[PDB]
Amino acid sequence: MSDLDRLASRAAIQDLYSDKLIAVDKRQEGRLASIWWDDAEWTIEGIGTYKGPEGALDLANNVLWPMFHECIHYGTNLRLEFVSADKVNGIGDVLLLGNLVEGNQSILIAAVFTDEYERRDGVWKFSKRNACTNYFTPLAGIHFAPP
Amino acid sequence: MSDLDRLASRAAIQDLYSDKLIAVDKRQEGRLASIWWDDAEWTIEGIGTYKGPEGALDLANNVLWPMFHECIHYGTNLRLEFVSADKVNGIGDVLLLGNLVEGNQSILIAAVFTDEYERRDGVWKFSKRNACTNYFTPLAGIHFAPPGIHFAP
Amino acid sequence: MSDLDRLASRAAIQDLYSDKLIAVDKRQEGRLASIWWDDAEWTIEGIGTYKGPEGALDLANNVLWPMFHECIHYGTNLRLEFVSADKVNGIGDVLLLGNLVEGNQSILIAAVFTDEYERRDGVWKFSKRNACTNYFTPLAGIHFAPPGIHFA
Repeated sequence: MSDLDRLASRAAIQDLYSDKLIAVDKRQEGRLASIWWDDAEWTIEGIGTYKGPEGALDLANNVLWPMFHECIHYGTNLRLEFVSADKVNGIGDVLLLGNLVEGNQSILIAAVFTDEYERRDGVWKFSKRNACTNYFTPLAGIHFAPP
Repeated sequence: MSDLDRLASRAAIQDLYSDKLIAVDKRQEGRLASIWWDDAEWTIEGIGTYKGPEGALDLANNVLWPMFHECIHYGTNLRLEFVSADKVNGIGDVLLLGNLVEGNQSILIAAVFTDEYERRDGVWKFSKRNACTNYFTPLAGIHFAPPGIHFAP
Repeated sequence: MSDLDRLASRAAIQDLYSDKLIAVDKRQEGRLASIWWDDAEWTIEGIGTYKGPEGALDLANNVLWPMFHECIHYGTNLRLEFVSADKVNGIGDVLLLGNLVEGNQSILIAAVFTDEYERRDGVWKFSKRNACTNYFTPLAGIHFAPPGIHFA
């Protein structure tokens, strides 16, 4: 049936969603580069729009990674609508915990992802991502640290 | 196979579970209403029990939305038990961060969902939801705010 | 195709992933024991390496349950790669919030799971779990409490 394809597609898209978060947190360039079409546009509001795997690597190396000593994104609430068998609009929520290099300050971030995915010759990648930051909160007098 | 049917039903119920949260957080009346049967029953301990889509809109508009400037629900750990092909029990955990209108106070809530889902005519919806809150914590000198409220005094 | 098999495998492993957490949080020995193979190795760096459904209970009853009044694990970002059709590797992230008995202290934990899963005779369980904790921080003027404790 076409349901098996749609379930295989959901699984694939949940992996792209997770990979993006994992790649950034664990600093894995290859993982990060592999999730984007060449013409894909990743936008972080307040930062800019970056195009394809190279753009993704630019943003990571030049902004995201220098910005944080370390961080963790917790991805939830991934909700897909299949426009067709081969294109999906996604929404998702993330909770980001980390330490800003600047001020060496523990923050909590809450952000919304507005995504588009596309299958091309049997393969799903991101076609678009917009990231909007709703909460950006320096945690008063707590500092995240290992045990 | 009822193996595909099981997988396909898990997906729709997952979508039910997320939709509820999104509709509350993004204040989407049409998504909120679409997920309940007429006889479905939504209870929040300490808040009350509401019935059907209209009950859901009633709670949202008159209690939830007025209570917070905004909030966000992070739903995780959805675990399903298929009672029958058209009946499932679910448990789930939620982390809620928000700002209460009363005192413009930032809160963290940890809550458990105890859910029942019902399939009528190929369509899954909530038959029941109980929301039980384990943590309810106003935050210290902490206030959740957009990134630009930084570099203000 | 056996996509269905891989899809069914993904679903069962996802339940394994969430059961470990639900069992510990809700304090459910029947759930906690049922998710491990008898040769399963569950390691939490900084603690120890326990084996099978029984060492899993040993870790629970004598270490983590006495350690917390209550806790909640939020598990996310579970990513799987299939090594064979019967064994898979997993990674996952977890956000743990809880009250330590020691000091009655509200804490936040951030941790990573490196997991292996094994299918024996049509049944998936944990072949192994590694838990590495990256943040483990007491939260200062904050105490996690039921909403009624807020009143007077």
